[PDB]
Amino acid sequence: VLQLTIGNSTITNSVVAYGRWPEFIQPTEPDVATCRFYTLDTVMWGKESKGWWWKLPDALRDMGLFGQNMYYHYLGRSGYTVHVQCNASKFHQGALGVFAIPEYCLAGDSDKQRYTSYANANPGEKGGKFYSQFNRDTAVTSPKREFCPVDYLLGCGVLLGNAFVYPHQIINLRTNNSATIVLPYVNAMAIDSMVKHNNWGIAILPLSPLDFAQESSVEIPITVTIAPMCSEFNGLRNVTAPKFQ
Amino acid sequence: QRRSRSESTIESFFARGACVAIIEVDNEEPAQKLFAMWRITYKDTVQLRRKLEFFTYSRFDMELTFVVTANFTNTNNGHALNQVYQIMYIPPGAPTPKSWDDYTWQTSSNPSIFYTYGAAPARISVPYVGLANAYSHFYDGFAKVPLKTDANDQIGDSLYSAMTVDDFGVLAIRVVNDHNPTKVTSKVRIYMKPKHVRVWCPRPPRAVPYYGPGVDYKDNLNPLSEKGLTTY
Amino acid sequence: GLPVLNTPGSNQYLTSDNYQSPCAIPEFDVTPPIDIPGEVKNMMELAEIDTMIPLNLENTKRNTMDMYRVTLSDSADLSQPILCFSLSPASDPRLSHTMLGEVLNYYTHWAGSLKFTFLFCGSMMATGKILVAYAPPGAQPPTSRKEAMLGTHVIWDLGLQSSCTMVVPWISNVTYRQTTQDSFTEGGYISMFYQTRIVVPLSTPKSMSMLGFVSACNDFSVRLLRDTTHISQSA
Amino acid sequence: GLPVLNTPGSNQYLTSDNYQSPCAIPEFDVTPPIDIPGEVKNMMELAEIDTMIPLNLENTKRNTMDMYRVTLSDSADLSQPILCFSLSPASDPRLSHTMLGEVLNYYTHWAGSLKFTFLFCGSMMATGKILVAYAPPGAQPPTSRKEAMLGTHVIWDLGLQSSCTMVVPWISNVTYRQTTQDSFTEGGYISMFYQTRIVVPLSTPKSMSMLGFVSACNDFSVRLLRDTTHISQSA
Amino acid sequence: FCGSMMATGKILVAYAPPGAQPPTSRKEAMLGTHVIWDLGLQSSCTMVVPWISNVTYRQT
Ligand SMILES: CCCCCCCCCCCCC/C=C/[C@H](O)[C@H](N)CO
Repeated sequence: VLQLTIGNSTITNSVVAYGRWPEFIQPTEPDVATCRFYTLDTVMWGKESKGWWWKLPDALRDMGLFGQNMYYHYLGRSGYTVHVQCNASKFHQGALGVFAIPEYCLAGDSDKQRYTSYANANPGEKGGKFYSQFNRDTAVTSPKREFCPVDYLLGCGVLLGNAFVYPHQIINLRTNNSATIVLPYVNAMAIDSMVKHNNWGIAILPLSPLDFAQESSVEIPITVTIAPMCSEFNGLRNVTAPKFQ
Repeated sequence: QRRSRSESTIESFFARGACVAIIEVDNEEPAQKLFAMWRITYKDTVQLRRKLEFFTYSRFDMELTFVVTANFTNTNNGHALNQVYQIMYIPPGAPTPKSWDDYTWQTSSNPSIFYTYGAAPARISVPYVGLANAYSHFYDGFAKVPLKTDANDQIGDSLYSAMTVDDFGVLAIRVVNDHNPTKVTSKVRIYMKPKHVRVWCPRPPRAVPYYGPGVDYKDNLNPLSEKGLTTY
Repeated sequence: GLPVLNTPGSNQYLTSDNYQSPCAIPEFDVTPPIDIPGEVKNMMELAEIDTMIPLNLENTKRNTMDMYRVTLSDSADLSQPILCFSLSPASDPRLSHTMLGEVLNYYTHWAGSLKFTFLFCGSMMATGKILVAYAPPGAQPPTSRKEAMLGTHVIWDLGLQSSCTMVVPWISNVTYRQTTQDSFTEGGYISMFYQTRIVVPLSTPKSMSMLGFVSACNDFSVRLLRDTTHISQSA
Repeated sequence: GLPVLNTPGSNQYLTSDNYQSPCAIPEFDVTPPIDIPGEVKNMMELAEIDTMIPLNLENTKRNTMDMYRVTLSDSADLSQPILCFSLSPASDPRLSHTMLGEVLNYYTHWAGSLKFTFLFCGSMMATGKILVAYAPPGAQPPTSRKEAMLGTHVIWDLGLQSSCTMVVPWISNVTYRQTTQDSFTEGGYISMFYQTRIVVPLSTPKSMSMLGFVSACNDFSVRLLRDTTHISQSA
Repeated sequence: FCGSMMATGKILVAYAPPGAQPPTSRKEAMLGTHVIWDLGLQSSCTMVVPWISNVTYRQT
């Protein structure tokens, strides 16, 4: 609706998660190097798309100096401002539910429990995608150790309809083309490791299927832009180099 | 406004004692269960687990109540004198019993309860013993990160959503009495009551059967039942 | 010492009692709390949160993402209703598994006004009027617009506002209703009809989907905590 | 007499309870105390006392007097570290059996800053610089000086001062760490490197020995008393 | 933007101070100063390039 300027990045309803604005608690605080909007890779919303999911701060691990501070320091905390952009014409119809889940633990694909690997559990800016059904992994010799989120189960054994208990925003193409959620730092500790722990999960679900006129196939872009807010790090040491394979 | 919400409060919602574990302890001539070690958690049962997982973070003082029920096993006319059960709390790091008469039962610094059968169920209270500022029902992360310089993938391999292997220790339950000529089998049921409960970040309730200590789901993934669209 | 008399009930364990107990870890320095966002002080706070309704529970649509979508169209039969469901916020299949219903299924009694928010997710070039009606119990469940008209109702213009809030006020013979199917504490019915039609121009989707959300109002209250039937454990 | 209700827990013996008991020797004239030197009011007072570290635990050196001596030399490889050990003051073999570690192994949780004092026991004609580094957990354990440099560190000139105090401040995600090996409450690493070298003149020993001591600071605290695993009894 | 009123879109307009590679991709231009411009809402966008220079004056 109005100008949204952070650092050196400006974006032309916005919901504050849990009514709490990001806030600070000698932590290293880059007021400019990290407090800015980083744009994730655009995804394509089609008529056969089940959904998308990203993990924060994992999605910003390779975003400018924020990732460098995240890997160099031991433990850091950061709020976020997520902005989802999806522009469509008056003749397009659809709705996206954008949910910011605290501790968005997801279910695996194998009978073995909690067997998902770090590489698969931390996809980065590409994120992942939900599925209509639960596909059980059958590669016993070389298990994929990847999540198997289910659209209507939200990937966590709960019903999608109740996901609105989480902070949420609905992009309904007939009325609005963008959503904005301001997430504070949510954790059981005032500050925690970012490389191993993800504080937030952004799930975008097509509540209503996309459609345009009488066209058989229609696809429109969705772009996610995340701004770290009041991010502070502590425990400076040699750089961490996670094995992503 | 005259109808109140005194019973919908978080304290009232958890003010009931929920069974979290059943432990079998047998006394017989010394492959055997003369002492049973049970790891402390509410995830062995679904009801209290589901109630707690309504939220993401919690902070509560616990109250444990032990109900012991003993019975004979194929006794003809062999009988036993009233038994005393030792329930010893072993926090992470402390030595664990290897037998029912091990030195660890001395309980020099490990708290223990000696319960006499036929008496009232043994009740004690525990404060908030969390390392962090609140309990984490859901942990979206690992405890180890696999690094490029790791010699093998197993160095950094860790269970997803697992924080610590030894969360809060175990309870070791034995029968202090020596073996009677006839076997006696007892079940100790542990009932956990949260108190002074505080919760944060509400979550939708579980809709499908639990499968393990995590959010994993395996079966019965079609909860909703058939109903007509325009049928009242 | 002091003469005492053991009253009946002694040596019993009532799981709902509130008695002081010895501390197994005395002089423990508990970790102090912090101001974590999202603190919840009442369970009815969760019920007040609107959550989507599985309005459509057909055999080929339930337990999917299609169970939350109700199809509207310009070719629909304007005489027949769009959707119909009883006002049972804990036993009705469409409301039982909602967050409100989930909280209610932990209690035996409920009392308060409900709030149903219907969101139209069609094109901005689609317009129409929808009649959303609540009928208190006692009479025939409205099978026609001429009947649903007679009960409480609201007209919702799709073009102007994409969301409509139908508030169902608390009207009950009893002070509390049961969270279980009971014809004595029956709550009423909710129905939807086409007031005029859905009108769309050319090059526009002629079929659209609407979503439903249910929430509790500030007057809502529950009573007599119990065990939910939704979660079960193999023994 | 007075009606009473026996609450659950009656007739139980909790070894950690604090109840009044009858005196078996009433009216006993206990011997009065005297002002004996060395009164201890807290167990953390003992932990605050510096005690030598078994830094060297090789097969042919452990459980001897050589396990407390770390050999320094002018002929040493300046690229390799002198000594390296994890910051686990109760589970690490080099710190577990220290007085600090002994006190910790009676508790489940610990929190506070540590203090490592390294004493050089060479000739007064020997000079050199030693880099003592603490690396918080999360990254690769420093295998080189260029890496350990990046973490907390101090440079220690042997010629000027024969002892150096490396203080490891309390930096933890959790308010308390466990006294048991746990990757979630991992504390970090401590490493030592040759900043320049050890330089000695002629007629001087070219090989020397350094000693290590560990202590707790005033901010140190422990929690959840437990039984130590160090002492065992044959049953 | 001089298109139809039925056309909508977002444009990322970025200024990158000198020193690094000229942005050949959105992932790079994102890292510098930038503004997002919604065509449907506003038909004109103002990208202000602030004065950031080592020297007090630049040559023409
Ligand atoms: C004989 C004396 C018995 C002493 C028993 C002390 C046991 C201490 C356990 C306290 C907490 C256990 C249950 C609460 C923790 C929850 O599982 C959290 N959500 C952890 O994820």
